[PDB]
Amino acid sequence: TSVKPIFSRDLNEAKRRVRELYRAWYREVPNTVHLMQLDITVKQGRDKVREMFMKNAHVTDPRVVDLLVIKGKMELQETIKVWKQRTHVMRFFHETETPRPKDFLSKFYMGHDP
Amino acid sequence: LGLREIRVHLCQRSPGSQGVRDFIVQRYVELKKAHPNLPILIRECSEVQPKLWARYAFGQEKTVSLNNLSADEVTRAMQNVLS
Amino acid sequence: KRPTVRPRSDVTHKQLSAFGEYVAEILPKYVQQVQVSCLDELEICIHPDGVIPTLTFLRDHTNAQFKSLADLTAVDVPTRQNRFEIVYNLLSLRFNSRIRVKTYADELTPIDSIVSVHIAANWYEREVWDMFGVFFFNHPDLRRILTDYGFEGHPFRKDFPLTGYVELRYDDEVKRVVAEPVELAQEFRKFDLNSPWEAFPAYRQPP
Amino acid sequence: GVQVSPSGEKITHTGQVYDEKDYRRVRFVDRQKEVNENFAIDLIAQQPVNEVEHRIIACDGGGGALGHPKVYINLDKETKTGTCGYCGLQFKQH
Amino acid sequence: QLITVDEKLDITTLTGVPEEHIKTRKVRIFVPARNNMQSGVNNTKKWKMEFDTRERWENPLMGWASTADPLSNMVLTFSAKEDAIAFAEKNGWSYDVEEKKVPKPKSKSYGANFSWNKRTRVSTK
Amino acid sequence: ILPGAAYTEKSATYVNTEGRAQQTKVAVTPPGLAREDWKIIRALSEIAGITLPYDTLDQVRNRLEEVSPNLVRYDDIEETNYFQQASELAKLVNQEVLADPLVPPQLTIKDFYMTDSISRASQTMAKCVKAVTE
Amino acid sequence: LHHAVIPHGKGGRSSVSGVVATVFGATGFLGRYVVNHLGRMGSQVIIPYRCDVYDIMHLRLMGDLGQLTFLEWDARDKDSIRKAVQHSNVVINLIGREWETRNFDFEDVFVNIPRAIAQASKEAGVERFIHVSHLNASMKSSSKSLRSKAVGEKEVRSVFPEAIIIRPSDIFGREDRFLNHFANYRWFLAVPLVSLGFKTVKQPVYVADVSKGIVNATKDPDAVGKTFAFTGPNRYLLFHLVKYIFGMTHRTFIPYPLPLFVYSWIGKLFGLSPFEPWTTKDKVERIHISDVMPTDLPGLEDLGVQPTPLELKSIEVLRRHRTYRWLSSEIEETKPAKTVNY
Ligand SMILES: NC(=O)C1=CN([C@@H]2O[C@H](COP(=O)(O)OP(=O)(O)OC[C@H]3O[C@@H](n4cnc5c(N)ncnc54)[C@H](OP(=O)(O)O)[C@@H]3O)[C@@H](O)[C@H]2O)C=CC1
Ligand SMILES: [Zn+2]
Repeated sequence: TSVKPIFSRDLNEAKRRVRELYRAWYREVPNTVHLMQLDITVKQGRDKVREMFMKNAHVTDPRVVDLLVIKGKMELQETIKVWKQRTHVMRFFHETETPRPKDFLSKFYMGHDP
Repeated sequence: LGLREIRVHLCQRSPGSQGVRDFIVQRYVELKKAHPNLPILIRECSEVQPKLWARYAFGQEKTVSLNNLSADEVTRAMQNVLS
Repeated sequence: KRPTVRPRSDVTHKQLSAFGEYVAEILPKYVQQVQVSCLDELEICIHPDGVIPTLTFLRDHTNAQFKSLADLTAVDVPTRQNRFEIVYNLLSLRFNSRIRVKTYADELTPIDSIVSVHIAANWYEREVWDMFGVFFFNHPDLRRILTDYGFEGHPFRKDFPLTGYVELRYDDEVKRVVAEPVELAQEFRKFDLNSPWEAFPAYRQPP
Repeated sequence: GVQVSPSGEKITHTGQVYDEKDYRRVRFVDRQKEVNENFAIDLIAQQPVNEVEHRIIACDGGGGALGHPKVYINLDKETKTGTCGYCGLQFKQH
Repeated sequence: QLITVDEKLDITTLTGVPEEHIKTRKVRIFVPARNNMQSGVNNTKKWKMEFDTRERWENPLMGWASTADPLSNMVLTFSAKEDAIAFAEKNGWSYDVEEKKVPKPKSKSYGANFSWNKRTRVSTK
Repeated sequence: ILPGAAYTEKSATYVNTEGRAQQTKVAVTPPGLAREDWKIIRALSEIAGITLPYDTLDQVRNRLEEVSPNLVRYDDIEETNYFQQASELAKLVNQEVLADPLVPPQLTIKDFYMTDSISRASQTMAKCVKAVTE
Repeated sequence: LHHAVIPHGKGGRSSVSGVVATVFGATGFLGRYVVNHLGRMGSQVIIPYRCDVYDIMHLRLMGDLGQLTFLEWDARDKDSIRKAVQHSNVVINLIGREWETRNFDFEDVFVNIPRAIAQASKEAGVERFIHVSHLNASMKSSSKSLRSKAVGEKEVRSVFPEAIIIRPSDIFGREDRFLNHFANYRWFLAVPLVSLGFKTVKQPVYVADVSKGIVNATKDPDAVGKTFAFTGPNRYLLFHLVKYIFGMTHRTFIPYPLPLFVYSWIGKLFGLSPFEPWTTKDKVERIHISDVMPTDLPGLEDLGVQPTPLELKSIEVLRRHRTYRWLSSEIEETKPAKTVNY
């Protein structure tokens, strides 16, 4: 309560920015896959864009959302230009890490993790 | 199906626990004599809503919320669990 | 006499102390807790909303020609609710004096930029953001300057582990440099070196 | 003073050797496990026990600044012989 | 202007810590115990904040102790318990607090060592 | 044999004589394939159809809350009462104390140093027994 | 169970998995990926090698400090095998060449050596021994390579019972000899095929799926006397498979009929080269052998690996065969091949 705003009067207004940033990515996946020779197809590239958004769909603070949008635009600027190469873009897909299990019994078999 | 052990929670000084604490000093002595092999695992905490947890044959726990129930009102509440 | 203890030129303590008060009553709306240290260096604490008026004043005013921005650092202090204490070191080249200006911030309380006043801030101004996550208003470019293009983090925050959360290695399965969670071969050995005795009684904090 | 373990591997002065069934022995295949053959337990014992006149005798490495910090031993014990803590030298009286 | 926000402050997504270290991790807020070998009390007075210890194993090559987590070495100091709690909740870690254990003032009198009829009489000096 | 973890290797709640629940905290991960004591019973359940409810440790503390609230209260002591009722039920039985002198097992210091699996396995404690008797 | 072998860590580098392994084909094409998946986790891979120390250089990655140990050996010379399979727990034998050399026949690379590795491992006291054959390793076959592997598969098992016989289909990958072969037919104006490629069915499998299968074969408590067949999905028709290779590699496609008797003799000519021949009489027959169905064997799904379709991971290898004006094209513009259950 009683916290100054940052580019957001209320959550709904900040949701428009997120929807503006999503339209910037969806229009951009088909240009990165070609401009830098990625091994993915555009259909599955847009899926990862959507996935990276549902990762942060539970937030409700207007200030936090604006900072998330600000970072996303920076993440988009480094991709609109080829500042970040194939090594960085393919880092989101996690094509090497072993899928960490969820079942307690599988966790119990390997490691001391909770 | 068949009751295996009861356990009761209550506070020391909380007014809500009144009736559970008045219950023990009158009716606890009689009951344990009536059911020698039925552990009534009464436990006394600091701040907690009084409860009457009951344990049955297989994995099964039925509980009540006997908060602000008079001393006699607890007598019927637990007598229900026995029968 | 005392070859070990530093010579103390007390003249420059009076001059700074007079100027700190002069700045205090010529800009009351923002100035908080001006102070002068043993080492004769002035220190002015400013409400974050007054960064532009204070920095613009201390540059243009005839009696305070602080035109050179030495640096724009940031100290993380998790103890205080407003963690990030942005620091501005300034230099005069006219009166041959250095003045520090301090404001507080927070991971959700950005601060107005200064590139309008001091263009030197521009790169320093991102360095704070890249290292501390202190968003700055009205900056032109405002992107990461130091960290990799894919750090989802802010390294200099005290809550960031020293080794980091990710390591880079080369993989033939994918024929490119990949990122995996860090598994150090020898864990960093944190040395508990603090002595249990009051080294400095002049800074005692009663309970 | 190096002794070979039953698996043929060489035991170091710290007493270590890898068991016959340990997989970590692979690193020595086609190479060698270097061990220092000048042990420290044996060499220090071969020195003679010095005899002095006082009941308290100093010990340093010998060169002064090139030795070890200046320490003082007590030689009242007769059943045992006083030992310098830094270097393993020994002292007696009489 | 100002905004109304009743939701608890929550910045877990901004710091960018992996999810594997947000839910599972446990934080301990405590005042470190005085090293009983020494009789100084300066190590105390500052609330600390460690993290739950994790697996450490001998490296197969040298016997060094190797780890798979980055948070183990991190300790943060706070002036008061309340400030530490805000940091823990603010970053989403689970926390448990151990209350301060300050020694109880004791009545030491040199004269009790030499008492005519009490049992405090010290048999030596 | 299902290897567990020692008291220095797992977060566990021990209640002492006063009734004051206290919490161990992990210092070293258990050696080899050993796992936490409560994890084995949870895993052993899942192989069968018993499927114990709680998954991680924090849920087990919730279970301890239901069984006995005092256990989860760390470094807090409950002002127990109602000793009158226990005494009244005690007097009812008609057993007679045996006419044989009662002697504690620990009469001499040599019996102190070996009283548990941990102490028995240690070689320092075995040195003390050798020194005391000799 | 020595305390060192016990697994440790969250899985990755600088970890321990107790998979001390001797891979006898690390320098090759499949061996590169097997070592990677062993070294990506915590495994001390012993890599016997006879090549130059330069050709094994690329393998000094994909493994933490001292998780690799390189030893020299000669297949003819005994007592260099035992020196390498002594302390290992699992021995992975990937030895195999697709042509005869002056010193080594197919008998001496698919039958003799696996026997020497197998006999030297059973006496040494290893727990597992993973062997690789071909899916079309029937005794009643036409290729000289496939028939020899049939005998080696039986001879390996007789000396070393409870072996794991892996039977991959034609493996495709970055530095492979399947997609990099057909794509290289452009240097001749057309792509010769037998019966235009009809009546022949291929079931290619990705290397990483194969290497994941091999790596999980040294963990799963079962699969200690079983025989697998890593085939992968989408049994294409050779005409449709090669037509698709040129679909990704935007070059051309001019198939024409060619009898197998002429197309073998021409292949036999390329086998005379002292260097690695481009084609050989034995490689002609392998490319033109229908792949049996996987019905009567466990396969990948029964082991914990998801087969990866060719369409997904074909552009990674066929990009280098494109030319400018077609290097930036994507997977969308290829009209993928048609599967056939024939
Ligand atoms: N399409 C495929 O790739 C198929 C592969 N397989 C099996 O996969 C395994 C390897 O496949 P791939 O790696 O692609 O074939 P490679 O020829 O690429 O692997 C060759 C490996 O075997 C070693 N090798 C070959 N001959 C000898 C020899 N006479 N003495 C010692 N070492 C030798 C090579 O060592 P150097 O590097 O010194 O030659 C190299 O390490 C083989 O067993 C093969 O049968 C199964 C079905 C099909
Ligand atoms: Zn000495």
